[PDB]
Amino acid sequence: GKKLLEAARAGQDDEVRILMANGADVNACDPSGITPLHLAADKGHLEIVEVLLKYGADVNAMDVWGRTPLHLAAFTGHLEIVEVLLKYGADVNACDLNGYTPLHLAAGRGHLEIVEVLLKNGAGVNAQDKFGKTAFDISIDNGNEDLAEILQSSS
Amino acid sequence: LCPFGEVFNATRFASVYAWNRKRISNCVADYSVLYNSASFSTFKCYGVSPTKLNDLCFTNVYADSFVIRGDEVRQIAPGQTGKIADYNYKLPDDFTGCVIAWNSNNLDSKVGGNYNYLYRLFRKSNLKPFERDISTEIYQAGSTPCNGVEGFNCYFPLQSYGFQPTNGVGYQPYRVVVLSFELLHAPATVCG
Repeated sequence: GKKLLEAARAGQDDEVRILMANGADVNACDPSGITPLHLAADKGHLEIVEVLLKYGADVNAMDVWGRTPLHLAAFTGHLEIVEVLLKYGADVNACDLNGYTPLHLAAGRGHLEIVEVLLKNGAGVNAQDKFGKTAFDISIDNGNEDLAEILQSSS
Repeated sequence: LCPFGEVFNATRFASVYAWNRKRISNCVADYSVLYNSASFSTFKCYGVSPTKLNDLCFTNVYADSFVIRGDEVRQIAPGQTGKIADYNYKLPDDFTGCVIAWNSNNLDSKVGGNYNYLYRLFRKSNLKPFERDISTEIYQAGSTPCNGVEGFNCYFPLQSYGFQPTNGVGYQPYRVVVLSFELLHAPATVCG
């Protein structure tokens, strides 16, 4: 219960396996609703990400804000965690309380490679947030010259 | 000899995060009006049997009043956990007072929703018994400073409700009032 969440934060791959072999719940969460797939994605522990999804980790888990681990991976700048979640069947059109799609998050921090990874699985280029702005609209404000080309090319 | 009408038959009410702090004394209170109110259905009264509280009369007539969602009215109970009880409004335990709640959809409802009321989501501290902590500062989940300008994880304080005409009775917000009665070491109590 409590052990599995903090183990996911610390990046203890072996400690993950001992507790997961003990029959611990794969979709446990804190009072804020943070499943340990969120923690593995946010901290960038690629090995933990693979282990959890093998036995049926909740790929569509959400916190109080509705955040998905894909959002955390997209905003942090983690490369191979994003694709493996999309391989497992990660949703792409889910919107949080703010309405930000994972495509929007990469636009703000200029994560170029993540943009095409989600686009290959069907990311909506013309998605709107709560303010109505798009990832293309994020590029013009943040001064990211190259990132606007990819979205325009796919527009 | 005190205006319980202006707190019961009023039209302007506070919210969960800013419940009104009222102290009333030097009058007589008609407790019997509740038993024949013909409009109260959730008289889940506490601390004293309705029949015992009639004859007695003391000071510390602390009164609380706000609104709450329908299905979660049960969260208002001493020693009982709940979303409001754990994060929005603590109830002082061993609460020797009494509470009233009822449905009043006829006046607190408008077409398109009533986006006026709000409630808090998270905090650092804990709800001490009988505490109101109004605040506007935004908490954080990361070291990045979300100084006024919009940010990702700077814990926007409160979120609103929606009260549409088509909303169900179970989801319709109920008006709630809270009364407490006890003593202070000072003698010569004031009855009601």
